This record gives sequence, structure tokens and C-alpha cells, in this order.
Amino acid sequence: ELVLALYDYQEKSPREVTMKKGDILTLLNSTNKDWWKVEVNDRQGFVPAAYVKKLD
Repeated sequence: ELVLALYDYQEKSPREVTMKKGDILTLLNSTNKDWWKVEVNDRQGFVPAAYVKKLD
């Protein structure tokens, strides 16, 4: 309960931003205007983050 990926995304292999099921992940803006930045483990996220959890 926070901001699940809503699927998994899985960028490419267990290296880059790759979610699974719903392990959730942090992020910085890009919820309404943008949607290609997050923070799963302190890094320049590149996941969709669209229609996640409308987190303020």
C-alpha cells in the first residue's frame, strides 16, 4: 500500500529498474505531468509509475 508498479515493468534482466508483482517503490514526482522517474534503490528510475496510487 503506497505506489505499486501495477504489474512489474521489468526493464531488462535483474539489473535496471525491474519490478515484479507488487514490491512497490519510491519516486520523485512524475505522477500527473510526467511518469518515467522513480527510486527503487536510490537511482534515476525509468519506470512508468502511471496510475500507480495517485501518491501526493
